[PDB]
Amino acid sequence: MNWTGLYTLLSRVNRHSTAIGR
Repeated sequence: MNWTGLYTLLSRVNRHSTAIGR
């Protein structure tokens, strides 16, 4: 269960890594 950021971070939890074309 990975989250530890849906309460005191939310907008501070970079969803996954940087996007990439391919």
